[PDB]
Amino acid sequence: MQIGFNFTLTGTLDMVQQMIKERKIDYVEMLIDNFVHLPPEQIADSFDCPVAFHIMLSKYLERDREALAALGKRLRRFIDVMRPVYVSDHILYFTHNGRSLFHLGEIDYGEYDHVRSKVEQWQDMLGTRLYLENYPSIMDGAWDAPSFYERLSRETGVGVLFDASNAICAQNNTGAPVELWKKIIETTRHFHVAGYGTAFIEPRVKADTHDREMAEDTLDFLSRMRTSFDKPGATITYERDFDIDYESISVDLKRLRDIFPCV
Amino acid sequence: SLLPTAPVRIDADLYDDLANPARQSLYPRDSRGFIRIDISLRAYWHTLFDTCPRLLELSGPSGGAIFLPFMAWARENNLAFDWSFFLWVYVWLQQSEFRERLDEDQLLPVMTASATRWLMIDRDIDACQIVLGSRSLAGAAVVGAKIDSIHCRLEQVQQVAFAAPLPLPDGEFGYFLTPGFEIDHFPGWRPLPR
Ligand SMILES: [Fe+3]
Ligand SMILES: [Fe+3]
Ligand SMILES: [Fe+3]
Repeated sequence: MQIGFNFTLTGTLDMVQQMIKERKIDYVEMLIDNFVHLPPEQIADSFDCPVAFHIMLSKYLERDREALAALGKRLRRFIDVMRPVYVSDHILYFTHNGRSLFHLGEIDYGEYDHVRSKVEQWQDMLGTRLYLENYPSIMDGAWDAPSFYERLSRETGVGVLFDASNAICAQNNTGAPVELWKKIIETTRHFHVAGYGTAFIEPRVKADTHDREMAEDTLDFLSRMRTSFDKPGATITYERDFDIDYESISVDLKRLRDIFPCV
Repeated sequence: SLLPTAPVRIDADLYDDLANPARQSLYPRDSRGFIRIDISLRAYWHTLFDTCPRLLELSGPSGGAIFLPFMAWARENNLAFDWSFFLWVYVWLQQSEFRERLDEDQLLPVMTASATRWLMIDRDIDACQIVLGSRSLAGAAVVGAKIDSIHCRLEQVQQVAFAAPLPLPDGEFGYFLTPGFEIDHFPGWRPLPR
């Protein structure tokens, strides 16, 4: 298992470079569409390790084709310069009837045909295999999601970026066991994990906040099934988007190395 | 132990109510849909007031006297909650019970917040800067520039003075976009989207 860390803010550069030197992480995952106006070589020369791409705001399910194609073309050039280990994106609902959601929605998995055709279009534009991430479900779409992602992967050739803590959120919120994802876990090389919070008015509902140390049930999940997660070429990105504190991150990075040793 | 999804099942059932504080009560309080909507409402609340804390001096700490009527007014005028979100809160304030207490100290934070949101979430490859103008900010503008270097220590939003007078916008606010990172043309103000 390689261990990664996600790079989203430029102000965290010195810290991420420190984690690379101290061998705390082995690759960096760019939230790459935050940086499409940088010279691509400047990013490649900033990280002394492989990189991987995570795309947040392509909105490929809804964006008009011309703006989508321009973003794809720019990203294709970034793919040539940096050769990311993988390229990944999301299945998210951003806009209801022209109104932007500020807490992003879970798509209805009954809409397979719509998602299938949009995924094929976007994967085609990127020119490489695309990996698609699972959603930290609150409502009961969590029960539909594993079967949906397996079908989608079969028919379009995308991979699944399996976020273990999003699935633990889904399990805590809906009852949908993380074991539903076993087949996907034994297939994909590429993983996410992070801490999660709670809804302010209901501690039993879990929010995917990436602002906190990994929970105990997320750690048992990874440890219980370490042989299903770990593979040739397997990677796991630790996500920390808020309270980006060097020492708390190092605790979580070390705990991942405790679970997935180097030899 | 789990909370019942109650009269609904999936997120798509709730989409229409995710930004509507008035219809939240229609879901049972012990239900998951009530919680789901509440996480969404709080995202809107914290996006507005964490970024522009001085607005809470107007409303008081709960923010209710701005947030509830503004969210109702946003649905009424079919606002998009795009990058111009903060600017539209200021427009609402200008016709509100708080209209007398607006000054430059409330204005510049909301202009910075909108230029910041634009440069963080806009994905038009061909637009590198937004330029924001205001009838209450004569001869200056707020410019939000996308990051083009990993090694910048300047803030991505700046206030810039013009040497040649700038036309006041028709509305309270106006904007234009630039390709690349210079202002070598004034095309005239565009009105706020939506
Ligand atoms: Fe993600
Ligand atoms: Fe993730
Ligand atoms: Fe997550």
